[PDB]
Amino acid sequence: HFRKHWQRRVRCHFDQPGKKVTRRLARRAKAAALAPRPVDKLRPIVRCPTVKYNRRTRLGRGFTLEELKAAGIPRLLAPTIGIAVDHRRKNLSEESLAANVQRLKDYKARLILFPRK
Amino acid sequence: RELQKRKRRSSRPTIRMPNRRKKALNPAGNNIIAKSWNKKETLSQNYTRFGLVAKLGKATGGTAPGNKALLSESDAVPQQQQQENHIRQHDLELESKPEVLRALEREATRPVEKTVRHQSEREREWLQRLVDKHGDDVAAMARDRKLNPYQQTASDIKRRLKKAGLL
Amino acid sequence: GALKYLEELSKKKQSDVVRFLLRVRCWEYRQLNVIHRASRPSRPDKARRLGYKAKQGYVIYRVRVRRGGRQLKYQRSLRATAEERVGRRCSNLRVLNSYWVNQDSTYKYYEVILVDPNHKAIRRDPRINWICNPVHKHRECRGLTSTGKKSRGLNKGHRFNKTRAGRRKTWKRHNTLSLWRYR
Amino acid sequence: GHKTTRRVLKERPSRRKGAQSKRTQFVRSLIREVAGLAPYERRVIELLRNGKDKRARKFSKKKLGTFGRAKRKCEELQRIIAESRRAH
Amino acid sequence: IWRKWHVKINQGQKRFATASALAASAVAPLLMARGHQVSTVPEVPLVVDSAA
RNA sequence: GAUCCUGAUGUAUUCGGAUGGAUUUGAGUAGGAGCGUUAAGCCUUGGACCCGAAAGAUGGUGAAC
RNA sequence: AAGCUCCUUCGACGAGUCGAGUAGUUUGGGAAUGCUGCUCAAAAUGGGAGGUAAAUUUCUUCUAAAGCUAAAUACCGGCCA
RNA sequence: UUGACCUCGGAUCAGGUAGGAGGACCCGCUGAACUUAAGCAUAUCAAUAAGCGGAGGAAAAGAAACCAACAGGGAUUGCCCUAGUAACGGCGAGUGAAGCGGCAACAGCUCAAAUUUGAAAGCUGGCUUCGGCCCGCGUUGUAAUUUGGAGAGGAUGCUUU
Repeated sequence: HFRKHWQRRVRCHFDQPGKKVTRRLARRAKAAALAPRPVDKLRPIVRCPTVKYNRRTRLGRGFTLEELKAAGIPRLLAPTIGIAVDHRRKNLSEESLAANVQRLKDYKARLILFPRK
Repeated sequence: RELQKRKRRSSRPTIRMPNRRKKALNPAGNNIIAKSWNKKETLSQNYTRFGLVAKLGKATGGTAPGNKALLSESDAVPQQQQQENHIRQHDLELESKPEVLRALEREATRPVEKTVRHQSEREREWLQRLVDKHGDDVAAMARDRKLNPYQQTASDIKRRLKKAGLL
Repeated sequence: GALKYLEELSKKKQSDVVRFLLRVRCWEYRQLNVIHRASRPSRPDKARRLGYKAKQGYVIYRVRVRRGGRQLKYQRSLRATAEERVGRRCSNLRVLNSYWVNQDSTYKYYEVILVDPNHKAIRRDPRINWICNPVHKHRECRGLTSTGKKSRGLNKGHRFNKTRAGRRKTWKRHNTLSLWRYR
Repeated sequence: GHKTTRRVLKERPSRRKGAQSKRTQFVRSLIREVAGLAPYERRVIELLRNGKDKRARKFSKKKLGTFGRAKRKCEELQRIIAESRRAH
Repeated sequence: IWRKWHVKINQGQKRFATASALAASAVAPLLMARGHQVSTVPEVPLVVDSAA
């Protein structure tokens, strides 16, 4: 499979450790900007779509509005205190709702919220 | 290449760029994290020494030892074990250890002032004129078209009177 | 108010009122210049839904484009040709959008809403001053208007696999031999 | 497959993105009378006034491209005929 | 530049080699056969107290 | 696994295959051998051991028959 | 000025655009894979795309024809190291 | 007779803006042939080279008329595997994806379709003693409110600047 001019389109990766250093320094810069805050936002537990991966779960995009309302977190405050919100996802069942609500109250139990001024 | 050959033979100076990065790599200021941040330690070790969580996501590689930073039912209701239609909107009602953690709790728990919002002179004059004609009948004050041009409800006027201290 | 009625009228283009008005206007436009300044939009509902505002800094420009093939068909749309010709006449303006206003046997007429990026009424408005940034210089020449977005196949789905992020970038990504350090 | 307790979902506001609104129906009816008819709609209406419904449906299908669009157009023009006779 | 510059070695073989090198370092004739001047060294795995 | 008949108890009454037989097959089972790496050899494709046409195409420079 | 709650009140969503026929071009891709030119030309409990032999197109999932937006990505050129 | 409106022009009037360069990377338009198939025309080369137009420090794309058939996922981009699989093909040469899964990075929004109608509340210019004064744009619609996993209006009681 070398029918085309592959010489002009070879990508080497001699900058792999340098890019790893760059990524770690970017994370350090994020830490410097957000000093007591975590560098990541909280994300829900979701089930993998297909039948092949139905058994396992992973991290989602953001919490459903029903999950936030059931956990006692208002919708507008949630992105400002480190929680990700996804308006597209639906719960569709009482078992993902309970799991992500438990995740949200676990996050609330370990949060140090500071006053505005 | 021709430009670089030109500058090599030119007497014009080589303009050396300082290594000014767009983003600072260390926190700064007079806050708690800045005075306890070790510049020779990584993010994970610093957040371990603080007693805080650095990454809320799933672990993506192996960590060093001691990381500590890379984290009846009558109606069948799954949520009734989760309990402890309007909620407070602008804040939460949340109810040995490292020193930075204790300092953060202390500075987050310290009492603050409120800066209670007062009332304008014209609003106080309006509420005063409203009291001088009816006294306490808030229903009559709401009915009054002359002294209450914006036809406000008696509950709103009672709340404004209570805030003014005019009962 | 009235724009709902005008939208419903614009949806019946062979009815008697709209056919009569289209023919009279086509006659006038045919006898005008190819690219001529229009004082106001002939279709205010259509211009308003495309972002035209009756504010200093907004300009309409009517343009006629010869219709037909280039059996080699021109892969460029006639509406894209209209915006490009107007964008060269008004090289100080930014092409915001354009829309069909009329068609004849030999021409198709389009109106192009342009925006002046140097007017202070545009530079102070946070809803339009994104066009003041120099990355929006000649959007019609890089396929960045509505016709450009349609002709480049910039849609989501399995039907747009090779074009949704750029056809040539996708081709360069698929034709690149990636050799890592540890092989 | 797996057993889970299905929830009743909140009503989607994106449901029925057409029009159940009476004002848009009013505007559509008023514009129809003001604007008039297309030439092909006038041919379909002159076939429908003569009772030649089969020819009207074939003509509409030929000039619209789908049997469903032809059916919808023929029902709309028959409704226009009905209100025109009622006003007459 | 797309010559193979780096070599992938199994981590098990690298740990085997590191353990073999550690075991060889505890043998003093291997220390002098490598070229180290240890004729005044009291014990070949030269352990000093951490307090120093 | 599957194929050739004999065609059980049974069957929702139109479904099923129990017993006895076949010159059966298979990259089938019958107590796993693979994964990774190094060195050497061979094969295919890239300029492909080195040098060596007439051509063809794209874009330009000039004239003057 | 702002968020939330409640409801004997309301809730407007982009048209020579979808689509049909046809000629090129392109794609692994005739639900034409996408695009374009010509002819005709829509809808409103609508429209698009999928699932399904399962008894009829049951069900599922989104809203096109207006627009903006950092990061992770590329880099034989520019200022350097 | 006079004054509006609309439309089309002039001015060495005032304030601005575009052209060229560069073009490694990027976004479009246009577009070959040699070669392989031991000949060659479909095919390949290659949606490449050359040519033309347009930007930036990145560009482009981008917040589903998406993927999916799930116990569901949830803007875009890129890496890994998917996978030389599906699919297409003088079924020869060959051409050749994508969903899921692991990761890097993550951020959401602005309009049009509403009557502010108890008050165009909006904006470009000129003059300035710089504080507020004029002409104009605009009702064929400039502010505020709203953008359909929404929203508005009333009522209601807390909580925010």
